[PDB]
Amino acid sequence: LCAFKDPHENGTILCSKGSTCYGLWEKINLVKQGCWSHIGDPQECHYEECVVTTTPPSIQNGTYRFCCCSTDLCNVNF
Amino acid sequence: QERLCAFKDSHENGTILCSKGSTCYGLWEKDINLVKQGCWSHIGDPQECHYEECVVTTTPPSIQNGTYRFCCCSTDLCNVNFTEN
Amino acid sequence: NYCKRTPLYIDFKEIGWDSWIIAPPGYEAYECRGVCNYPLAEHLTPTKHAIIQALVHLKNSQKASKACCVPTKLEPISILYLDKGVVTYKFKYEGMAVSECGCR
Amino acid sequence: NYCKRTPLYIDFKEIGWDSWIIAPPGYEAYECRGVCNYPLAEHLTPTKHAIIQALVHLKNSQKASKACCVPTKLEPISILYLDKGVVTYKFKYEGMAVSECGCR
Amino acid sequence: PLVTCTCESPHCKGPTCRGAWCTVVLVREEGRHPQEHRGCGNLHRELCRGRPTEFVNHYCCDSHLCNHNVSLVLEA
Amino acid sequence: GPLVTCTCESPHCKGPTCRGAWCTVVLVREEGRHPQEHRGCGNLHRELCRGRPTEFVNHYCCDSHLCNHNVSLVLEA
Repeated sequence: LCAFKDPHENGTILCSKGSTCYGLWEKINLVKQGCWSHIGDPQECHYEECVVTTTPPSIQNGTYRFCCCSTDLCNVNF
Repeated sequence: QERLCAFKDSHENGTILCSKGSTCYGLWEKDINLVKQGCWSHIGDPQECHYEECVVTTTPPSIQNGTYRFCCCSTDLCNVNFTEN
Repeated sequence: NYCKRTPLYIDFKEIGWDSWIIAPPGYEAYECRGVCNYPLAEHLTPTKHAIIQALVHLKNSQKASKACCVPTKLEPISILYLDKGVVTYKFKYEGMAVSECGCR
Repeated sequence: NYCKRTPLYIDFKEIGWDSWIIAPPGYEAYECRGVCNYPLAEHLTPTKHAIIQALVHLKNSQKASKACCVPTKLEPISILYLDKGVVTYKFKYEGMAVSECGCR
Repeated sequence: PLVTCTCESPHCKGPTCRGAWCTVVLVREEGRHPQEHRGCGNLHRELCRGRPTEFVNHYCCDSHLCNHNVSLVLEA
Repeated sequence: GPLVTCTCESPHCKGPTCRGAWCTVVLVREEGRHPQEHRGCGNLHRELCRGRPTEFVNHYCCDSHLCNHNVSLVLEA
């Protein structure tokens, strides 16, 4: 179970099929949240908390902060 | 276009409407007895089988000591009779 | 050259399939022979993986391999075979001929 | 070796896709590398052509070519990309990773 | 109706498999050592009816462990 | 949709010009050889057109008539 912010009831979503919780920020505004597919094998989406271990992409002058985790209601904060 | 051929196993009293550019085929064993008739897919593409007559140009397969005569043609009701050479 | 539908004739007597296939003695299948060099053409219906694969092959040819020229659409042929001593007829013998090649 | 789902990691910075792909920076794709030697195994989902193709290669390796170890089923991943300056989210980015390999 | 066969192919996950018919395959490439394969068969039984060739000979039996010690032969 | 006629300079070309949704210019040499320029049409896979130019590939796409004829590209070093 994760939070939801994509263009369920008012900011929550039940992520099924082994999907993980993802959260996107720009640093700090909040961009999007929701489910993240476990396929692709991201070494950072099987974390216990939303931790930005990866270097942010140089796009947008280095603002986008992304992290994922595999626990319920973990994408509420980094 | 749609080619009607003879049948020997919609079909109705010895004929069949072969659609999608399929060709007419006819099989015999030679006392020339008639084995089967009907439609033949153009995707077999031996040469697309755009022949006007059923001509057994190929030597019969070595099974049954060379009795089965098979041919295809691209005209309507052409698989009724075959030829040689 | 490039990914192309090169011709290939399968004589059933040469591969031992004439023991049960009465007709046809052979049919013109088709083989996809060639290389899949970037840019991958759209007439070969490429996938997102095969395109991503060839891109890594451009950087380092050791880490990844090129895309392969394989059949993408297979069409059936008509046959006359022998089931239990009785001549049987099959209009759609699936997957025998190749109509479209592509890189996967 | 044999047809196998060998691992492959696609770093989007190496192919230049980080300009529009926000997340993930990379994903564990898979490549199908190996040989397709007769008999063709059924877990490689072979077709009637790939079986008929490899048989002709056994007779004469010049007239025909071997079947190729290619992806047969591709599964989607989740991405966060930039469409006209707005962050867009796609749950099913189809055809990015390889789930099943096979001979075609 | 599944049957338990003998597995002697490089693709084998165990000494025995389960399938519809058992298979014995002989695969000698020109100027190479003949390879004998034992396994199961769930599709494409049209191969089982193939005349033995100088490079391939297909064999299929529908009995319990019938493909244990089946030895095949190729044409000259 | 509104199709556009582009210039065809790829080995896969059936004629001097093709018709498609967007025109494409591709530069495709990393190392070991001299860069090769490709001109053609694009009806699918627009995700390539927005890729940062790398040392081996550069993608450009425009939606105007014959816009990809005399576009000169460059590869990173």
